[PDB]
Amino acid sequence: SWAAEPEMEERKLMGFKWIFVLSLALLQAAYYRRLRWSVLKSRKLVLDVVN
Amino acid sequence: DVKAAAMWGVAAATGGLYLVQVSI
Amino acid sequence: KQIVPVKSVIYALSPFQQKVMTGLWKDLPTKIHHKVSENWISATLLLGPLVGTYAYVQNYLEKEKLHHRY
Amino acid sequence: QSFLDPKKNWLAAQHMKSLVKRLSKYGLRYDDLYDPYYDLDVKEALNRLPKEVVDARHARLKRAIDLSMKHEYLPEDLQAMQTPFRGYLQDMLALVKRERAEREALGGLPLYQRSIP
Amino acid sequence: GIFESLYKVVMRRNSVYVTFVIAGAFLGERAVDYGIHKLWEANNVGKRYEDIPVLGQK
Amino acid sequence: RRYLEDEDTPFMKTIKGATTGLVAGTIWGTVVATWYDVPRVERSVALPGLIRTFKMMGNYGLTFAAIGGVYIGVEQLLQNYRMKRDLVNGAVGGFVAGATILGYKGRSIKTALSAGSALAFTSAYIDFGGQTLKHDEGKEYAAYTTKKR
Amino acid sequence: EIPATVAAVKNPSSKIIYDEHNHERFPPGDPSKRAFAYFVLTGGRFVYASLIRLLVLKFVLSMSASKDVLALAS
Amino acid sequence: PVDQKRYLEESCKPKCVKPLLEYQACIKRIHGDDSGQKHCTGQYFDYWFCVDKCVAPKLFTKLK
Repeated sequence: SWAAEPEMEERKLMGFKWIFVLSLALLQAAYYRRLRWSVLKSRKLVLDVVN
Repeated sequence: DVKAAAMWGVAAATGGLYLVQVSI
Repeated sequence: KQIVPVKSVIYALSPFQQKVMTGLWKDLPTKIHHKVSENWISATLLLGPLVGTYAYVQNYLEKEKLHHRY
Repeated sequence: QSFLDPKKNWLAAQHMKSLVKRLSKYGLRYDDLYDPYYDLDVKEALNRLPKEVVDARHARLKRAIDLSMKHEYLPEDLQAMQTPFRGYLQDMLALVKRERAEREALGGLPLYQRSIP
Repeated sequence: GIFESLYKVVMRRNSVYVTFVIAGAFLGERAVDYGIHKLWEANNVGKRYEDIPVLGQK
Repeated sequence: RRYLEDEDTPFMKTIKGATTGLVAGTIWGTVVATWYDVPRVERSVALPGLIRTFKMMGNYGLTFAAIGGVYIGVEQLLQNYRMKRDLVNGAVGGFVAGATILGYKGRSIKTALSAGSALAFTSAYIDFGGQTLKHDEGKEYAAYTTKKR
Repeated sequence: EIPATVAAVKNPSSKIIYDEHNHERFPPGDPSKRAFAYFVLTGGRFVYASLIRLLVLKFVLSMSASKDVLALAS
Repeated sequence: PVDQKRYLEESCKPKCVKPLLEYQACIKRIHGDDSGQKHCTGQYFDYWFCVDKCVAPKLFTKLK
């Protein structure tokens, strides 16, 4: 198993680091998107139409 | 501005030292 | 491609004058209920043939395997 | 048509009920779904339609798009007051199609052609 | 309070903000590496290369 | 002993648990519907009462099946992950079933924590023993067979 | 019978109602919380800069020399 | 040095009583073959799959 995959330890370390860091990035990106779309998603629109 | 140019040069140097990382 | 005009009055608030991520985990039971109720037919149609076909294939393979058991 | 009438067909009645429920959530009529860029006969019909009707259709479309963006539907009272399938475009669309058909039959040239994309 | 003061300090100027961003990225990467290395060593005890009982007896 | 008795592959375990939970929920819903009286205005009619009974049957069956399936599935996944079976293996599964299913029914986090803790304690309490009413096997309880010594 | 848009234009009211279905506004009077959003974005930028730097260095060092030629040097 | 795998496979027979009995019944029914074309490989595979499923965690528990 080592001979077939000698890079397993480094690969797993890098993968854990990037998965954690990119989960934090996903949290920040969701916050950024919701902040940018905050004006659009929290606006009142008067249109003069009922049906 | 002289101060703005100096601060931008400092920022560029910091970015270069973060990328290349000579003697960390 | 040209923009059509619509007579309207729009009131908008600054992005920094209102909550951002608090409205995500709000009314979660109601959101989940809408997702389940509005899409149960679609979920049944997507996962119907798959599960039934998998069960049929498993039954057929099991029947053949025991038939060829000598 | 026999099977398409909700009175004579139960399947058609359920389809009509589901369509009414779907349209009333966003508060737009069935003819609002017709796209002027689709056939250009819808475009000609809307050109011939009165400005009040066209403006109301545009307002309904804007309201539906805003509701879809907000991930929300019309409130219960407005959904109750919603009246889908009250046609305003079908008659003029049929008239435009009849004019196009007679123009094609009697030689002629198309009054408008979709540009090659 | 704390957020506003830090905002003033590190965002009065965009160049200072970019420098702070680079420095914080470096420091955060180092801290994450340190924490993950500690977790890895704590989980994999007795299996490291230095933990082999025989290393120069060949 | 219990593990040695039957194979019971985890998927079949989960399906069996969900099915028996559905059956028990149907029985309990029927019992509750027949126990609770109909309103005064509904005494003359029978179809609304039958419809209410059927709705209660369906609700109770669905919620009990969901609870059982979630509990058994979480227990099986934890067993697969840990490669061993212990007291906490099924104790966590009971908490998840109460927190997710019963918590959603109550629409409150406090009910999820309260119901999850009760199920986790109940699952651990039975698993604390050998799931046997009597834990003594050395007692004879009856003299039937002679022995040399 | 007055149009809704016309009535809204001709009647500027201090009491303004927003949608608030998925964005609960702050009560009128509290200061704008822009520092917190900027610092959340700053943490995200920490993350993005780290990823960009490591990707660039990975590509460059992959194009760099290899262990085989390094060991053959002796 | 006795084999942990062999010892634990011998110890996992009670867990696989049913496949073992099925395999033994297959052998008893197949005894008396004329020329060939008959085997109990299916029951053999079932029994040894059960044994293998029983033995792996204990096996690497005992192994160092």
